[PDB]
Order: sequence, then C-alpha cells, then structure tokens
Amino acid sequence: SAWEIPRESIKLVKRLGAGQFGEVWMGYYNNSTKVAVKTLKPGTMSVQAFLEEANLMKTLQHDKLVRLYAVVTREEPIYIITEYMAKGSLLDFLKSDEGGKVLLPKLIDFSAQIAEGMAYIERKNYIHRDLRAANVLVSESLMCKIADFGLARVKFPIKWTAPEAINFGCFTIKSDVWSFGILLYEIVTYGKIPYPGRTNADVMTALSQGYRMPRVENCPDELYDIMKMCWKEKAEERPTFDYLQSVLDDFYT
Ligand SMILES: CCCc1cc(OC2CCNCC2)c2nc(Nc3ccc4cn[nH]c4c3)ncc2c1
Repeated sequence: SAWEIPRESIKLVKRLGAGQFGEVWMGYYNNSTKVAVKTLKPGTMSVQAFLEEANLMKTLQHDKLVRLYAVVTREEPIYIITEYMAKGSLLDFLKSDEGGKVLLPKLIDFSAQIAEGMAYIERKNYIHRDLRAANVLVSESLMCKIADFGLARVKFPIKWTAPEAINFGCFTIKSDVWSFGILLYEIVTYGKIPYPGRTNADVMTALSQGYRMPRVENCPDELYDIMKMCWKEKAEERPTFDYLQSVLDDFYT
C-alpha cells in the first residue's frame, strides 16, 4: 500500500483496448506523466484476483518488463497504473504499415530484447505462461517489454502452449521457451497467426502426432534452427533464455 494513489491524480483520455473484464486507457498522472490504466469492470472478475497481477508486478522489475507505477483500489472501478508504451503491442506494430517497413535485423533485435526479459524471469524462478506478441509492448524508442502477467506464477493461449503443459498441466520456464519459438514465428511473419488455417483443437491433435511448423519463406535457416531448438518435444532439451539471448545477439553481427 505504498503503491496506492488518489483517484484524483489520474485522468483518462483514450481507450486502448476493451475486454470483458474491462478496458485499458491511456491517461496522465498529475497531468505530467502519461500512463496506461487497466480498468476492472466489477462483477466480471473479483477484485482480489484482478489485483494479483499488480501484486506480482511489485515483485518483478526489469527494463524489458512493463513497469508498475501505482494502483487505485478504494472506489468502484479499480485501476492498475503502468508505464505507457507508444506503439502498443508488438503485434499491432508489426501489422501496422511502419512495422512492414522494418526488416530482419530489427526483428532479431526485438527477438533478443524479449529473450532478455525472459532471462530475468528464469533467473527469478518465475513463468509467464502467456508469452506471445500480443503481450509484448513497443515504445516510441522501439524497445520491447513483456506486458501482461495475468497468468504468470512463481485462459491459456493454446497455440503458444507447450505439449507437456497442454497434456499434463506441466507449465515451467521450458514451456515459456516453447512459446518463445512460437513468438519468433509471429515476429518473422510480421504478425501472422501460428498454425495458419487451423483450430486450437486441430493443433492439440497435430502436436500429439509430432507436428511442427515448417520454415517460413523469409526466416533464415539459422534462425529457424533457434525456433526448432525451442520446440523440442522433451522440455529438458530446450535451451535457456540466457542461451537464446546470446545466439540472438550474435546472429545480429
Ligand atoms: C500489465 C500491463 C498492462 C497494460 C495493458 C495495455 O493494454 C494493451 C494490451 C495489448 N493489446 C492492446 C492494449 C497497455 N497498453 C499500452 N499502450 C498501447 C496499447 C495499444 C495501442 C494501440 N495503438 N497504440 C497503443 C498503445 N501501454 C501499456 C499497457 C499496459
């Protein structure tokens, strides 16, 4: 409760997204600092549960993770206040015309930035569980930060979820690596959806047969190798994020 602040020192301006659990707004703190405000629509979700995301964020702080600044909990609609990212999700950015212009070099940069943030998560013995392009935000400076920690721990995105997780509820840091490989596919394709023209049900079935997404026309052999490292059936045999950052950094040069 040192993160509590008066509702008066927050003005909402533009709505960014609208979910069933509420909305997200760009706003200002004390008229000076622009911020993002996550709104809890009461009824759809319990207060205590909605806040556990923020509670988790007090613990986790890193430059590749979206920083919590404050919260508003005393009155009817509840706010969570974070740093604002000018370009929205990595998915919004890549799909936008500006992101279309961006070419492989920077895509690798984005890749590595994310691996770095995740290397922090593994260092700190956590798991994200919902790691994908929609939950990575982008600043005006073109920096990437991991945003939504709703499912993070000390509904699940089926097409980003590892086979052992789906089959045995076994979510671990290695499951997040799987997801990262899938994130790579999102990046290299400029925001396209994984397993194109397939249902979640299809994918679950296909993964039991040992399916893996074949290489994309763009994706270089040596990057595809990195993706394929992440997608090894046995979780133990997948790399660490530390290692992924390295190889992604050295690919650059
Ligand atoms: C735990 C983190 C909570 C959170 C949640 C957000 O909501 C977004 C989630 C991903 N989908 C869209 C909403 C945030 N959005 C932004 N900026 C933002 C968002 C969307 C757009 C579109 N054009 N420009 C944009 C700028 N900045 C910080 C955010 C923080």
